[PDB]
Amino acid sequence: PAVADKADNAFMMICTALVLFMTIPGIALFYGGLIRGKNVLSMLTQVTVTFALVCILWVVYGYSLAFGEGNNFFGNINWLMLKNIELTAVMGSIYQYIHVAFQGSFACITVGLIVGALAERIRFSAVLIFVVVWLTLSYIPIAHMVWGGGLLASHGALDFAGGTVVHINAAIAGLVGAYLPHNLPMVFTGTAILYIGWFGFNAGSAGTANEIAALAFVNTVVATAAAILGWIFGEWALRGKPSLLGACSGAIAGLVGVTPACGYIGVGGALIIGVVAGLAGLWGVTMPCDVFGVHGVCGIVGCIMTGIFAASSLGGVGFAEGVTMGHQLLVQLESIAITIVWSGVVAFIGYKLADLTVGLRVP
Amino acid sequence: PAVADKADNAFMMICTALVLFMTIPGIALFYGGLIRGKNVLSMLTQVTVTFALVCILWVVYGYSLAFGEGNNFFGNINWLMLKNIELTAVMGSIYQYIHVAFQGSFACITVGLIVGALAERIRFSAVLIFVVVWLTLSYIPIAHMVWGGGLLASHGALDFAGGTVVHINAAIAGLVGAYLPHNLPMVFTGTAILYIGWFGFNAGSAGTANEIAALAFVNTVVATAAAILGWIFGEWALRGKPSLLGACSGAIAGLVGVTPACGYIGVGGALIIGVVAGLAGLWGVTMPCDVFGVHGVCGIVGCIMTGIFAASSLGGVGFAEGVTMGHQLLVQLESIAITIVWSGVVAFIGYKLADLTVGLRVP
Amino acid sequence: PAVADKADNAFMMICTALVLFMTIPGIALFYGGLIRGKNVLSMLTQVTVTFALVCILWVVYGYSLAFGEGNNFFGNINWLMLKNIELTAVMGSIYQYIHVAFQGSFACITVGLIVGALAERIRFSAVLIFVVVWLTLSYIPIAHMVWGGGLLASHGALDFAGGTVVHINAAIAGLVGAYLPHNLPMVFTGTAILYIGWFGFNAGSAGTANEIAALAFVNTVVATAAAILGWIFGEWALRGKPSLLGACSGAIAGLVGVTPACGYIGVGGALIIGVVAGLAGLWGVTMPCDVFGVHGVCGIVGCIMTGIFAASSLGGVGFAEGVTMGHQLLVQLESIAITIVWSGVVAFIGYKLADLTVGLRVP
Repeated sequence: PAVADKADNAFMMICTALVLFMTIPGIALFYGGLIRGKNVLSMLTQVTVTFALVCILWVVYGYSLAFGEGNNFFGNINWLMLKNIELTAVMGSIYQYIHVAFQGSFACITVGLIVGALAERIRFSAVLIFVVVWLTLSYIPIAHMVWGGGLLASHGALDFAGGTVVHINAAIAGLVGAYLPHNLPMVFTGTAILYIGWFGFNAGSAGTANEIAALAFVNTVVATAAAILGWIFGEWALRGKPSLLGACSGAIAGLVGVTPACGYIGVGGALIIGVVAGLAGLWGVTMPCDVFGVHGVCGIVGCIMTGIFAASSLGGVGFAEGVTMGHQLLVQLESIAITIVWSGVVAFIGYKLADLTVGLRVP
Repeated sequence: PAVADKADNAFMMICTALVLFMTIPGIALFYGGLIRGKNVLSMLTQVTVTFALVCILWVVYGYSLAFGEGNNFFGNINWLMLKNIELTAVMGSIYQYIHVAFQGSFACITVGLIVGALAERIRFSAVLIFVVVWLTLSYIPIAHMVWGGGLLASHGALDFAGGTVVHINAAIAGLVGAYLPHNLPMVFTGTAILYIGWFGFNAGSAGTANEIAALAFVNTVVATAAAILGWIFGEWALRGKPSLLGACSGAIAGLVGVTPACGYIGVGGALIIGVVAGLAGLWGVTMPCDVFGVHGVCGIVGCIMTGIFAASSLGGVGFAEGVTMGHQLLVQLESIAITIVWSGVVAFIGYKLADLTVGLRVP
Repeated sequence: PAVADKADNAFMMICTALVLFMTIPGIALFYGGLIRGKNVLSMLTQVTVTFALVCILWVVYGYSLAFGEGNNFFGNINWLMLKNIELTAVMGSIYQYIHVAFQGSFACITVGLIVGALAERIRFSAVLIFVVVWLTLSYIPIAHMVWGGGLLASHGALDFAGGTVVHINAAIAGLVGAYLPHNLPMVFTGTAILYIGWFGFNAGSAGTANEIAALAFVNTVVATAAAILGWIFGEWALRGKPSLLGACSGAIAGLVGVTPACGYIGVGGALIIGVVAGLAGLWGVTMPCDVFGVHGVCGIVGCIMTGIFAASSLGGVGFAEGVTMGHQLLVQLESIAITIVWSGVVAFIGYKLADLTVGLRVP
């Protein structure tokens, strides 16, 4: 019977704290510097309260429905309040309780991304309703499909740290909501906290302190740097000079782009993905809700590029046996399409339920 | 002879840095946003200088007096400047030097809690005198009694991370002192740093990256979330709406409440303790010194509830052999009573000595 | 063949993230609170973009030239884009990829120290040119000479975490540049982030979570505290009262001073080095570019004192076999002299090349 490795337990608990740091206070500060001053306090309150709500829903039934064994779309209700999970139960090479906390931290940042941007325009009670509906019917099934042995995983979709589950998923929810900077030092500080926490997000996705965690770590450093330079170069070419917001946006573009690819590509691949993501991000915003443009565009770019750069010939770890680059690409595209439609439909349902119960627009 | 486990060494060094982060700059920013603007610089200076003083006193004689073998109340002077502690000496499953640093970080946050709140009203030299007296005669003996094999531990008191040693101890010292918000984004940032650092505080209290550290980690996430919701719900019911300060206070209430219980209870217990702590905290402040109301009330609530929720039947790790819930409860109450009187008496002595030497009230 | 230790892999990846945290956002916030308000945005942009540039240069050829085998001054070009480094290659007791990231993080903070201070006065394109020249011809060779088996290491120079490679190297580059506070809460926050990240910087320099990492950790706590008190005492004696900037400067003085010594001295040595560094730092500034006075003076003081306190008789780990204190002192002095001249010459070349190509002074 599988035994827990204390080095992996230590690494994973610290990586979980780093991911939690991305929301509290990372994302809150990022949006806090971007949105109007008069709306900052309310947004910080909404991010904090919804963060709490996600943590509770996760332990009550979220983890069980996302990671329990069930079908292609949902898990089960056998792990309600973590019932039936022995304290010494092992998942991979770490205690399952750590896996519960790590996975929960990803649900939290995904929700923080959406709430932080929409807090300005949405009624408090309406956001709570939306979070409950969307976490339960979008985040949970998509996590199950991708990381819980569901539909996408069973077709061999590659998404190391959440290009689909986190980025595209949140970007679409934010964009559906949108359809329905007073402090740049604060934006920079939030970006910096997101970047440092992202090492736990990306490297921790290996589930162990091995060579894949090391690869994801280095690729995170490289893609982020390449994206900062790509964005800044585009900014200098199009606007005549770099800007602080541009530099921070480029960092996020690279972080998002490398998210699905970090544990599968070589450093050359990380550099290319970083540059392309930084430029795509800049193109995206050119064509606080702009954040959904960066997470959306860059998440799609990253997910597609994972299907290319995972190739051995391109310095990647290699595709699964019997899988051509062409096949992996189709699988990546299908995963992206499914995430977009699934998240969009659920988000629409969430916003509509809130609007029909308490009303959407801030009173 | 006991050998050090490198995974535990790594986990404990990182947890120590996280606890140090709680003081520098966590607590300083929390108070920095709460106190009057004109007093911020002075308070930050006092927190930094007293933090330095604690670090030095700890290494010179503090660690030895708190953790050396002695009697029910004090250790000894055999580890002055860490003399006689071999570099390769092991304490538990980690090098003793790491145990020295981890334990020292708890002394630092306890003192930061007191200094941050009272800096506005106390003379610089008077706070230095108070810190010396109170750390030496209150923090050290209480740490020894609870975690150094002293009186309370010998009676089987349960206090995983310091409901008594840190929270009640500091709350009473602060309240004795009191008897004798200009920047809410800053308060939120300090709260967030305290929360992230608290994973090192709570999970690191296991002394190893095992299933107890994992349990404490998950319970920290759960109790904090439950407290945020409990406080916010009470706020909505009593005031008509949540507030950012309420959300941050609820987070601290849950963190404090779960501190003594985190490594002994089940997640159901963590949820209940979190909700009760959040509500008790709100009731407490209703009836910057208010922080002592939260740490005091919530520390007491947490310490008492540990004596209930540690029970196997309630999902806890179970009480010691031959100990009924009733017995544990009496032991918890006795530990609380002793901490309150001990800290109160020493604090009074400390403030009086400062007042008789240099004068208390800021000149 | 050497195998990777997962505990060391975990510790080193987390220490690397902590070092990265020192630059992003540590150093940026430290300078951000010190420099004029009108120059803050530009400085934050320059620190971020140059951080990205360093990350990319490091992976493309930097790591290979600094850590590959070559001669007394430079490595080689056999590790371009990390080519020829197997994903599972081990360096010491960790995967080589982690060693690449850890080493890269030191290059980043060294450059951040220089850019943050000079951003106010230098043209954007001129700083990029300077960084390329100076990282390539000063940071890389000095790192190779000290930590890559080059000239200084081959003569037994002691420099645990970079008194020469980082501190003196950057201080001289900054001073050559100089020759050619609006937000103290922000300065305090940057200092706090630098301090917490410094545990990864100092303890991670052991390359493993062993007793030397524990020693460096404790010495970091002690020297920092002793320096804060030494500076503050001098400030009280010379100016009549402590100040927040003084307390933060004292912390940095102790951190810099203990950098070369942390893994070689006893806690008594750390206390003495801390006090002397805090006082030397205060004397230095008395006689944002003042930061180069602290890193320069304190780096020299630390490097010299390592040659004294590494002695067994003084509680240190002991000098190499057959090396007297007198010999080690000469070696420390020679290493300091070489670092100063090497960095100064290259910096002058860098600034001149930029001035001849795009012009130095901000347009």
